[PDB]
Parts: sequence; structure tokens; C-alpha cells
Amino acid sequence: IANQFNSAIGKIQDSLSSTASALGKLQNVVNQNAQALNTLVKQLSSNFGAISSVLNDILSRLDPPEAEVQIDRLITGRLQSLQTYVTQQLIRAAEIRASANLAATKMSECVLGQSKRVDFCGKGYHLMSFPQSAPHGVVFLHVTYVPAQEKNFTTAPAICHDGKAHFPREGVFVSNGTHWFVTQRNFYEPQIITTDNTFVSGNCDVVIGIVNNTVYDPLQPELDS
Amino acid sequence: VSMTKTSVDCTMYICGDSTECSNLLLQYGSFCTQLNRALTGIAVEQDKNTQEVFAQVKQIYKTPPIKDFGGFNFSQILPDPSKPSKRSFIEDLLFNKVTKFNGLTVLPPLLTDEMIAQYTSALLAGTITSGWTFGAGAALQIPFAMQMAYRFNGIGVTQNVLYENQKLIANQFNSAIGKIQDSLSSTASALGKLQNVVNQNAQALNTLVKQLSSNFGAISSVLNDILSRLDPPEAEVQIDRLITGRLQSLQTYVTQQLIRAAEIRASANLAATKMSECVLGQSKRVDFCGKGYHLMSFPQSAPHGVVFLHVTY
Amino acid sequence: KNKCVNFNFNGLTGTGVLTESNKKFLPFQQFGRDIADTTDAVRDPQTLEILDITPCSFGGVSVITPGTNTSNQVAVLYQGVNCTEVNVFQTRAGCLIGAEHVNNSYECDIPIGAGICASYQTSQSIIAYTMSLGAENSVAYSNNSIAIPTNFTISVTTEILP
Repeated sequence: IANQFNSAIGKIQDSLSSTASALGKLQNVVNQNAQALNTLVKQLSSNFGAISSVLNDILSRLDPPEAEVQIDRLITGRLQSLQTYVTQQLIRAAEIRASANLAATKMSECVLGQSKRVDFCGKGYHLMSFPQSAPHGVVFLHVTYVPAQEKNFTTAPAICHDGKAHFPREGVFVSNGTHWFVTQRNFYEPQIITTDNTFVSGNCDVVIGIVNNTVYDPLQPELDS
Repeated sequence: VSMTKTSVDCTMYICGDSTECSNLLLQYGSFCTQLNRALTGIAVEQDKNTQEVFAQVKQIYKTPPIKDFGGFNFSQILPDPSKPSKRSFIEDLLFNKVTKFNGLTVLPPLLTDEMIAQYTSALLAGTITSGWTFGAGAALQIPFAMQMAYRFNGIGVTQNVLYENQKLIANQFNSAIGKIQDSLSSTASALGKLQNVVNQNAQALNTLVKQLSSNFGAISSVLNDILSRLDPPEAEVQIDRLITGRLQSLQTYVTQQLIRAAEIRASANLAATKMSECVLGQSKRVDFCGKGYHLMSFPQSAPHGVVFLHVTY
Repeated sequence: KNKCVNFNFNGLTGTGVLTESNKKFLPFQQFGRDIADTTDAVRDPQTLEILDITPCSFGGVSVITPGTNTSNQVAVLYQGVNCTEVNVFQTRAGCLIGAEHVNNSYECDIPIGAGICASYQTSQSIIAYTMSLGAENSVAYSNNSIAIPTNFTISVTTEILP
């Protein structure tokens, strides 16, 4: 796992250093804010139905009672240009706020602990996470356990030893074709059946799919002491 | 999950094919260009809201021909292959209980109704045949009678009660799925969350069109009745009032639809969370994946939304 | 009929496409209206016949281009209009020109609409196809079989958040 982990960190340097589009979520933030300001300054060049966009070309050209009308159109146009800017930024801040409340939920649930939420702190069975700062954001490195190599087995919900039904305490029964074994659901670690791995409930004439096999008592060979 | 994608030509709505109007509109700045960018940005989000919800898995799964699920009948949930539209009997009810030329044009969705069901069926076949494993890597075969034995252990119930009472669990389940049909077919108010999403949009569109007939203080709401009636320097005054009024009616529509896309983007991010913690797994969050101790969930599509079927103990 | 023209009637004016339909008007009527106070039908003042009014086709124009570092070959999509002005293919979103349709399904590289997606692939050109949703991996199922992993792998993915 140490070589698997250290090898994976090396891939992060290759992905971040080669593909610059990985941070598209953060570059779209600064770009949208820049388009707004650039569009806000372009509005100053518009006339909005007036004689000219410049105030000096109206005050030093026209009389008071006629300039006050042309001046009013620029104000009414430039004022609405601000309301459209402030209105959008209030909406953009709501999206960034929802993203921060999420990132705080992940820094507490993923980093400061272990998350049992599926596909929240990364795809797979979550072990830990490692934050890395970034401009106007965060970067989480979610470590995950992923089983890869599989093998088909034959299973059963229970085992009948002498009239009593035996269910497993932790894990599931399997079979290599000839013998029955207990094994953890997420990793093949076969073990022999015994009273410590299983528990009894009921009888064999009820459960569906039950089979017949021997349940080993550890105190049996001790009788030959 | 999603909204009706729309886009509005800010030139034809205000200036209905008039050379004099477009010349005056050119002096108002980039209000026209900004409005198209907002709606264009909204319509793109409505395609992400479906990928983040339905496309939780890249690998497609299918049920086996022998539907031996341990007494559980999923026929009303699984798709009907004999139909032309590969949707289940329950999806047929949801797609039936849920019921212009001034520059307004409705863009279509990226994924079609037949594409959504291919995802919704893939998640059912995985939850049935594999359970919680296909949401964490390669799918692992686990029978259904053994799935619930683990899901019963996850809620503080030993797995003796299941195997001893499989006949009761399977009858309670199938009996409950039947009530969902009767409830959806009888009560129309079940799909109210999705019907308001459509009516709220049409109210804004119809109001957008009714604002064209208003005069906004001018002699009339029609351009032909102004350019063909008054002199050039006088028509420019009356036309300037309509352009200022029709333009304020667009900003009110965009500002509303830009807020509604936040309420929908917050609901889609929830449904994506429910399609992961409840469907691809077993949740310990109380009343999140249904009232009671959670066992599993089964999604079903709908027009502009989802419908979960939360099994609880 | 079936041509974008202008309208100058006794009690109606406008611009659009005129065509016969099955609408029925009153004895003293000259023109109808739709739900939103917009005309969509009219009767001939001289003959007894009612002709619907479909406005002339309009729709946004968009280009399907790969990166400029790859090629200058470009296709065009006329959104929401059948093929009028026209390597042509009609979709449920519009008349796509400059792209050759293929029956093979692939992943969506450049979205278009209605399940259609484009891509620059091999003598290279732009293609249009119905996007695939992944390969089928219908797994085995039976009342007695189980899959148990024998190895694992430690993945370290990445997540960006503004």
C-alpha cells in the first residue's frame, strides 16, 4: 500500500503539471468576475440616447435646461448598469457560498475523520484525505480502497451441522468446490468454520438455501489431553 | 432536477424586424449580449444537473433472463422490453400525471427520455444484483436474499429474522409496491413539486409576451403604427420608450430565471447525494433516505426530476 | 403558399408563412388569435377559406469546431430549423451541415442536442453520432454464487472546490 500510495501521488504531479484544464472550476470564477468589470467599463462609452457619452461634451456645449435632460439619460443608463452588476455578483456569491459550506463539510468529515458517506469523500471506500490550498479554493486528495481482482465462489446463507442452523457472526460462507470457508465480504481471507466464527439460531427445516457441513468445536481435540 | 431550457433573441423581441429600432438599440450598450450569456449559462447547468444525478456510473448493467430475486417481484420497477419506450409501469404513470415567435426559442435537452431510463435501469440492476459494490469499483455478484441480510445487520438487526421470515418480507415488499401504483394513479397532487417547475416558467414566458402589447407611455405598442404615422425625429421619442420598457421586461425575466436555477441546482445536488448514499449504499442518516431504518432505495425517472422508492424498516 | 412573405389584409398585417389548414372561422370574422394575443390564422377576404400563419423560420447559429491546434474543419448547426439554406444531416435540434453521420456509437466529445454528439476522428473529418452510455457488463447472477476480491488498489483522486 505504501508503494501504491506513493506511486499515486506521483501521478497527481503529472496530471496537474501537464493538463492545465484540471482547474477549470477555479479559472471560471476569476473569468466571470473579469467579464463583468470589463463590461461595466464598456458601458461608460455608450450614449443611452444622449448626445455623447462624455460629460464635458455636454456641459461645455449645451445650455443648462437642455443639458440636464441629456445628462439624465446617462445617469439612468449607468445606474442600471451598476444594478445589473451588483445583482449578478449577489447571485454569484450565493453559488460560491454553497461551495464553501460544502468544502467546510468535507474538511470536517473527510479530513478530520473518516466518512461513511458513499461517493462524498471520493469514489470508493474512504480512508483519509489530504487538503492542499489553491487560489480561491481547495484541493482534496481522497485516499480510497478499491478491490480490483475478483474470483467467483459458491456461497450459502447458512450451514446445518446437527439440526441447528449456523449463521456467520462476521462475513459470509464460500466454497472452493469441495470445502466450505468463512471469509470477509471485501477481501478473500478464508478460515475454517467453527463456533467462534458462527452463531446458532433455529433449526435447519426453515431457512432456504441451507446446506450440510461440519462445524468444528475447539474443545474437541482437548478431550484427547 | 432540471428546467426547461430557453434562449431569447434580444434583438427580435424588442425590435421586431425594424431598421430604425435596431439603430437606436445599438446605442444602449451590451445589455443585449449580456442577457444571452446568462440564459446560455443557465441552459448548460440543466445538462450538468442530469449528469451529476443519473450518470453516477459509467458502466451499464442489465438484469438476467431468469428473474429469481428471492420472492421479490421487481416487474413494476424494471423496464418493459416489449414496449418501444424502455420504461417501467411506474415510469409510465409519472410521464402522464405531469402535463413563441418573438425571439423565444426552446432548446432541447442533451439526454432524451430513452437515455435517462438506460441509466435508471442500470442502477436498478446493480442494486439488485450487486448492491453496494458497483458504487465502489467493479460490480460483485451478491444474491438478493443475502443482500438484505447485510442490510438488516446495518440497522442493528441480526440476520436470523430475515431467513426465518423471507416469505413475510417479500410479501410486504410486493404489497407495498402495488400501493404506489394506486396512490400515483389516484392522487394527482403527488407530482406537485415537478408541476410547479413547469407552470412557474410558462407564467414568465406568457408575461414576457403580454408586455409587448403595452405602450409604456407611448402613442402605441406597435412600431409600424409609429414609423408609418409620425415624422422621423418624433418617432424616435416614442420608440425610445418601448425599447426602455421591453428591455426592463427582459431583465426581470432573466433575473427571475437566474434565481430559479439556484433552487433547482440545490435540489439537483441533493438528488445526486440521494442517488449515492441511499441507492449505491446504505445510509445511517435519520429521515434522509426515508422515515425509518433504511435498507435500500430504487430510483425512477420523471419529467424534469426523479422519484425515489425508499424501503424502510 | 409555403413561402415567407408579408401580409397586408383588410383587418390584419404581419410577416410569415401562409398555408391552408382545417381551422373554422365565424361568418363575420376576418382574423383569429392564439393564447397569447398573436395571430395564427386568417380568412381570405375574397374566397371562403382559412389559412394558418406560420412565421418564417428563425433560430440560433452555432459551429461545431475542434481545437484550432487540430484543424480548421468546421460544421454548422442551424438550431430549430429544417434544412432550408443548404455533408448534410437533419437532427431533432436542427440541420447539421459539414458533418457525416455514422451508425457507430461513441462517447460524447462535443455535445449538440437530442442525444447527438460530434467528434473529430479518422483523411480526418467531423462525425455525428448518437452518444453511448458506456459498455454493457451484465454480470452473472444465481441463487448460490458470490464474488469476493483477492487483491485491492489504493486510489488517490482529486477534487477542486471554489
